[PDB]
This record gives sequence, structure tokens and C-alpha cells, in this order.
Amino acid sequence: SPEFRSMTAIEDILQITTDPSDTRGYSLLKSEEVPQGSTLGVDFIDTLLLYQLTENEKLDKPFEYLNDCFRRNQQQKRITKNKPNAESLHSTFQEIDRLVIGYGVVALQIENFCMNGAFINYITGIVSNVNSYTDFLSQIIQRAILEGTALDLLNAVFPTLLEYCNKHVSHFDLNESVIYNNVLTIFELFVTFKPIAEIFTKIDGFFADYSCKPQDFERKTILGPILSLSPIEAAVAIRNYGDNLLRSKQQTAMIHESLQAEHKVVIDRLFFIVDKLVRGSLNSRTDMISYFAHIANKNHLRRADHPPFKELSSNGFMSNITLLLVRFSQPFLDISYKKIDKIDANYFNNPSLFIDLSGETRLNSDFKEADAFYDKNRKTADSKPNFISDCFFLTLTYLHYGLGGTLSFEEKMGSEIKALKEEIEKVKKIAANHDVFARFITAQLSKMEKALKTTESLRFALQGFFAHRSLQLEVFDFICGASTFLIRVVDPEHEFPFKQIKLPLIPDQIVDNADFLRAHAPVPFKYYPEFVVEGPVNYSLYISKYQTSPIFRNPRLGSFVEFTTMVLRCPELVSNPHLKGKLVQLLSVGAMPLTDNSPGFMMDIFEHDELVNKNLLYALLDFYVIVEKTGSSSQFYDKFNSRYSISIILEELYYKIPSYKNQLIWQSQNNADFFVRFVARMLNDLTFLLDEGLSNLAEVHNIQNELDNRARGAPREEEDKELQTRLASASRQAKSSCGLADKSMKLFEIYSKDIPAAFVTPEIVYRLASMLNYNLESLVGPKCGELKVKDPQSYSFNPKDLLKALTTVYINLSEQSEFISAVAKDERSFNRNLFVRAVDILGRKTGLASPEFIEKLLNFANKAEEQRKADEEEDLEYGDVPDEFLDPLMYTIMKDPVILPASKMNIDRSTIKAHLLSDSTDPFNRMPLKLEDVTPNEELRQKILCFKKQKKEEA
Amino acid sequence: SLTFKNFKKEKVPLDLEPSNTILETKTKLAQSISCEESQIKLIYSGKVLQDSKTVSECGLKDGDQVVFMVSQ
Ligand SMILES: [K+]
Repeated sequence: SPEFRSMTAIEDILQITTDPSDTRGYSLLKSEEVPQGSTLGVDFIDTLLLYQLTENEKLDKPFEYLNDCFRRNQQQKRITKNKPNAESLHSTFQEIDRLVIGYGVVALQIENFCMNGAFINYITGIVSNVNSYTDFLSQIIQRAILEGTALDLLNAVFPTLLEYCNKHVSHFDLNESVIYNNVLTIFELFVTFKPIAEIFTKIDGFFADYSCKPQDFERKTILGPILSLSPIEAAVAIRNYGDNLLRSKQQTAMIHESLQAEHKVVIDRLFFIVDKLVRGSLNSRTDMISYFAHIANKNHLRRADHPPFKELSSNGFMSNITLLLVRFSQPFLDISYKKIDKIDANYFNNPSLFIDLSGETRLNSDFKEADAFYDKNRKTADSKPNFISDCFFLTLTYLHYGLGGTLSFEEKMGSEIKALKEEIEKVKKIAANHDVFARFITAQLSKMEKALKTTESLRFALQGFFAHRSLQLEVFDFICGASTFLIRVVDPEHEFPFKQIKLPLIPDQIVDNADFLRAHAPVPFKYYPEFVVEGPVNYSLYISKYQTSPIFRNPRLGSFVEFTTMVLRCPELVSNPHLKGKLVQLLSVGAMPLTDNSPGFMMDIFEHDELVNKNLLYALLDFYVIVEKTGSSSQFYDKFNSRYSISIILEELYYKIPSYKNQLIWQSQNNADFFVRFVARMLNDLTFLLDEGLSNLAEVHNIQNELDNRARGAPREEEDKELQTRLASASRQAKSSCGLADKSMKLFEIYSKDIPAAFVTPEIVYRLASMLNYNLESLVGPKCGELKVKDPQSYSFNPKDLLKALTTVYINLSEQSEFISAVAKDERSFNRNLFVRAVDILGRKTGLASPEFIEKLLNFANKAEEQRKADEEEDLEYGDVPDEFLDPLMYTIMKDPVILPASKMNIDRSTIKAHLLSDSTDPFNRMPLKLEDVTPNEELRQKILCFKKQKKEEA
Repeated sequence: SLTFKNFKKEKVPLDLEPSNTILETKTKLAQSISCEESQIKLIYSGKVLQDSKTVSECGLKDGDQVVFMVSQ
């Protein structure tokens, strides 16, 4: 019959029979009389499937059975199509499709329906072979959507997938290749259904409970485990690198490459998934901001000096989220900037909705003013926020706490490894005679060895990730976009980059400015959190150390340098001087000539970017001075480190870019007061920097010799570790002082070459002679001569180059008679022989000094010695009144000497009286002065009298 | 009208108008035992039934068998 075929197609597809006790797997139908009737066909199908699923047996994998029934159904349709009477069996296949799907929904909607297994086992089977369940699942999803029960489906599937990831796999991470891939495939399959995407954030445990600890966000939250998939997970790093830590560079490189290829696919897939959520609905996209904001808010200690790692989210999780946020931000920050105005500059004019800003230092404002600003500024009920603006500032938040916590973790590892190697080495020396102690020592070695392996492996994995240019480019491009945005916030016109921004914002200030500057800081910029600037700069400095750095040759680099120069040009913008210290350090890395002698990678921008070339020179010379007032402060980003960094840029600008050379000469001729202020500072540091360098170098030797002792004093050995601290500390300070001294002296050389007259005005020329002669005395005498360290280059200590530069300065000023005279009159250091000794020392490094150079230095010294000889002849023959008895302006013997209160100069009462008659000032320093205020110098008056009496007795 | 079977067999005939909701059915089934309507699930012909739906909208006629489940 044809009533057969249907009956038997049903038998083969559900694998079931009734009388029937022969031939294939099929379960004999137990046991109800209502299904004992030996026909079968279309309307017995519900009954049959209800038997299978509720009545039991060991149908132990009910959901796996459904899928196979569904596969078998698809199979038979295809086979039936090409045979005589496909039509007649159509009603049969439909009913099977209908009900297998239907009950499939039911099985994945309520827990106790079948009496074998539960959600967890059905999901486990699905994860194991997702590609086999995919067509069926897709029908299941569609059926639940059509019957208006999609969320019931999701609340069985997704929380169950949470548990499967935490409890049924030992570690859900990149090592579990099949499993993590199949888990991603499940998310993608569901979330590609639009009606699913719109309610997904309403799944149970999509958000973190109130009591959920930060490390648990990635474990106890629907999206956590997949978001945590990353090569910078310890277990992944150990598997791929800790593997063979002694691998060649070539061999490590292939491992970086597989892990980068894989990590790229993961970010693509995480982004596809989250982008569906974000597009699903306003609810879904708002819930995502909310979800990422909560994670950021509870992870601020990720940037502490010693983070409590075990109480915080992981690097892998936080970096992945940072990259997704970067990726959501890209569109409104592409190079045309046409969407830039979508980001609200007044984002922080209202109290913050998602990001917790409590305790966040602002750019140039305190808690006080900012909270006041909220009050005045407000923004009404509901009113907020705008996804784009939420996303942009969340991205900055993660760059600092997410990525930023990841790079500092990696940065410290070199030192962690070295200390660890040393402790292991010490514990290896212990001779442990007692069995218990011997077990103890080996447990301690083995625990340190494990920590070492973990750290070395992670350093590799983190390096793999930061060398991943394709990923890091996205981060740096975000930074460049963010930079433009921030220049647009500062612009009074809010028009940049469509119109140039005019600097400075406030006229340049000709003793305690902080308050004034804060008061004229721009609004709303001064209230932005410091992290908006700290994030980019920590990232940029750090990522500079990588060959594959996203900064090198990036056409958007300009935007960041622009922002940097703005910030250095306008002290008002960012009050924190360690921040500016980092910024100038970044510019200096850009200025450093490359290994082949070509210009540094920022030189091109410094040259051609109008906003930069108009502002950088002034900015650098101004910052060089301002860092003095660094009240509380400490290295690195010290005033001396900053001056060193500035010197690198100054020197390269002057060598390679004529326009900056001209602006420098211009400042010296047409803005002398600003320029002399820079020079005086440079000059003043150069009075002590070599001393400070030598002194630190001798403290290194004191320390090193205290270590060597072995018979022991202790003459005090405080703590051995405090010595290593004190030894590293003296090494830093030695390098930093000698390094700067070298640079400053070189700046004196190259400038004095072109503008000798800037260096010979009254306020500089005597101080300069005094400083050059003193530094000359160290270099040619025992101060430098008795210094013997190993590798003095370790400490930027090149007494030969410094001597070379110093002597060139003498030469360069050798035709300025004020200088020849200042040098000849400096009784403290000047001595012709210093120049002879210099000539002899310079000739010890062949080629250091030309014969031409040597003759020039000697012509100079000769002129000086001859000026000194003439002076001493003039004084012996015509200097018959001691100098301190002579009026400073009239050159005659004083009758009634008085002291000026501002200058402290002695002057005759009649002279100052004749001065103040027409000009109400101290004639030496221009300070206001009234005649009443001069003070009688009786002691001096008595010397002059005694003196006039001594001479009276001959005449 | 309809018949409601347990897991372990056990039948409970309810007389329903093709108009009352499945919440009204449950409240009737719950009444017919010693439980709350909240503990009752209903499953008919390849789907879980819904509190809002009328017995009519479900495609239930008289003679029909629907699974019920009681809960915690
Ligand atoms: K432009």
C-alpha cells in the first residue's frame, strides 16, 4: 500500500516500531495500548515523540535524538524527491519537521520535560559538534520567535552556556580551540536573528550582580567568557611560549604570528557579536554601555603601582573590550572628521551617567570647582546621553585602565624576572641536611620556578600582542582621532580641524601662577579627567619601544603631535607637570635620529605642520624654564629629565630644520628677555651638573666597595637591598646629570656659533665665563682625571666630548671683547695653563680636535692672558684708590657711602640723590626706590676716612 | 472537552469554553489539585502553552490530550 511507506518512513526517521521485535536499532514502543495499533502514519507522530521524550528508556540524550530525527528527515526528503511519488509522502515529512522542531524548542525551554538529561548535557552535546546541530537550531530559533517565546529559549541556552564554560571545561581560553570556536558559533547563530539581538541583554545574568567581584565579571556574566578569549591569558602564554623559552627569534616570531592571526579572528567575531547587540535596539545598545561602564568602574586599581591582580579583571578581558570600543569609535573619527561634532564636548557639563568619575583628577580643576560646575551647568531630567559620546569616553577609559594596566604589567616584568632569577640562585645554594627542611627548600624553589616560568611566558605573550601592528594601529588611530577632538574642545571657536586653532589662547605671561592659569583655563576642557590625556601618552610612550610600533610612519601621527604641542605651548591646559614630562619625552623619541642617521620619525611633521612649526620652539624654551617651579615632584619626568628631553629636540631642530634655526635666532634678537631666561637656566644648571655627576659616580664606588667587603665592617651596610636601591639610584642620577651636561654644553656650542652676542650681555657674560672656567677645571684636572668607572658610557659620561664642546664655546666667543675681558678677570678659575692641559688631553683621542682648532684655542688663551696682564699693569700704575672706596657710577672716592636696599650696592649719597632726582629706581636693578630708604654705611665711611688720613701725611 | 495527563500517567478532564485563557485553564487545573497556577506548565502538540492565549487560539478541540507539569 501507500499507507505503508509513510508508516515505514516514520519508523526509519524516528527509529521506532511496535510488534516488531527484529532487525534495526529501533526501540520497541512501550507500552501503552493506545499506541499498540499496528498501522502508524501521520497523526500518531505526536504520541510517538511524546513516548521518546517523556516515557524514557535510556533515550539518555533526548536532544541529540531530536537533531538526528531532524537530520534523518531532511535526508529522506532529498531521497524521495527523485522517485515516482514524492508528493504522497509530503504530509509525512511536514509533520516530522513540525514536531521535531516544536519539541526541540520545548526541550530547550523547560528543564524537566524529558526525563533524561538537562540543559547542561544538551548544551554540552551542542558545543561538541555545533555544525551538526546548526540547521536544527536555526529552525528552533525561528520557531520560538514566531510563537513569541524567544526569551525562554535564550534563558535556557545562554546561562547554561555560562556554567558549561566555568564548570565543564577546565579552562575556557584560547587553548581550547574546538570548544571556544563552537561557543562563538552559538552566539553568532542566535544573535544574527534580529528579534534575538533586540532582547539579548534581557537574559538572566547578562549584568553582574551587585556583589560580583571584579575578577568574576569575565566568569559570572553572559558575555564574560567569550570576551576573555586572548593570547595574553597565562595558561595560553605558558602553552605556546613556556613551551621552549630558549627559542630563536625566528622561532618565537612564528608563534607570535599564529597567535596574532588567531587573536584577530577572535576580535572580528567578538565585534560582530557585540555590534548585533548594539544594533538590535536602543535597549540593547544602552545596556552594552552600561555593561562596559560597570567593568571599567570597578577596575581602577588596574593602574595602581601594585595592583591586587586577583581582585581585578584580567588583561585579556580588558584589552579585548578596549579594542571593541576602539572599533565602535572608528567611524566618527575617520580622517575626514565630518562626524566629529557628533561627540558632545559638554559630555561632562552634566553629572556623569555611566562612568563613575568620583576621585578622578581633572586636567586643570579640583573636585571643588568641578562639582560646582555640575550645579551651575546641570542638564535636566532624563536628558542624556548619546551612544557615540558614551562610546568615545568609555574608549578613553579603557585605554587607560584596560590597555594601560596591561602595558604597565608588561613593563615591570624585566625586573621581576631578574629578581626572581637571583632568589632562585640564592636558594639553590642552601645545603639542607634535615629531611623536613629539604622538602621545604625544594617546595620553595619549585614555587619560585613556576612563578618565573609564568612571568617569562607572559612577557612573550604580551610582546606578541603589542607587536601586533594590525591591532595596535586601531588603538593609535583612535588616539589621533581623540587628539583632534580634544583640539576641537579647546578651540574657542570649536571649529578645528576645519579651521586652524590660534595659539596661544591667552597672551604669554611676562611667582605663583597656578591660580591665575586655572582661572583662565578653558571650559569645559579644564574639567575633563586627566585619564583622557594620561591614557594616550602612556600608551604612546610605551608602544614606541616596538619595531612594529603603530606610531612609526602613520600618516595620522600629526594629530597627536599637534595636541602635544598645544599642551606644551599653553601651560593653562594641563596643570600636572609629570603629564607634560611624559609628553615632552614622547616628542624627544620622535626627534631622535634613526640608527642610519636619517631624521627621527616626527621631524617631518615638526617641519611641515603649521600648528606645530608656529608653536613648538617657544613651547620648548618656555617649558625648559617653567619646570623649575616643580614644587613637589620626582624623577622620572624630573626637571632634569625634561630638560634632557628638550635638549634632544632643540639640537635636532637646529641641525636639520632651517626654519627652527631662524626662529631660535629670532627669539634671541627680538625676544631677548624670553630667550635669556632659558639661557640663564641652562647656564645655572651647568654650574653644578658635572659635580653632581662625579659625586654620584663616587657614591657608586663607595657603595660598590661596601658590597665587596666580605670580612665586613660594617662601615653602615644599612640593608644590602637598600644598597642595591641606593646603587641603582646613584647610577640613575649620575647618567641623568652627565647626560644633561653633555647636551647643555652642546647647545652652548651650536648657538654661540651663530649668535655669539646673545652670550655676552652683562647678565650672562660674567656668569658664563665663571661657569666655563669651572667646568674647564674639572675636565682638565683630578675631578675628571681620577674618575675610573667601568663602561662610563653606561652613565653618559664622556669627559672628552664635553671638553671638546666646552673649548668650542670659548672659540665661538673668542671675538667678543666682553667675553675676553670676563674670562681674563675671573680670578677664581682662569689660568692659561688650563688651556694647555685641555690641548694635551684633546690630542689623546685622535681626530678629536684639528690642528686648526688647537691653534684657535691657544690664540684665545693668549688674548685672555694678555688682557689679564694689561689689567694688572693698569691697576699697579693707576689703581691708587682701592676699588670699594670708589663710587660705582662716578668712579671717584665716596664721601658719604650708602647701601641701596634692593641691589645692596654701595654708592655715594650725592650720586643716588642725583639719580633719584630724575629716576625713582635703584640704578642697578630698576627696583622702586625712595631716598629715605638708603642705609648709611658707617663702617665703610670709617675705612675711607682712615685711608684719606694715611695719604694726607705724605702730601 | 479536554484531557490533561501527568508524567506518570494520571488524567484530569477539564471542561473548557473555547475562549478562556490558558491562565484560566491553569487556575482550573490548580483548583482540581492542591497547587498554585504558577507551578503548572502545559504542553500541547509540540509547544508550551501561554497564559495569555485562549484555548481556541491554541487549536484545541474536545478529545485532545495536553501534558501538564507541576513544579517546586
Ligand atoms: K585640516
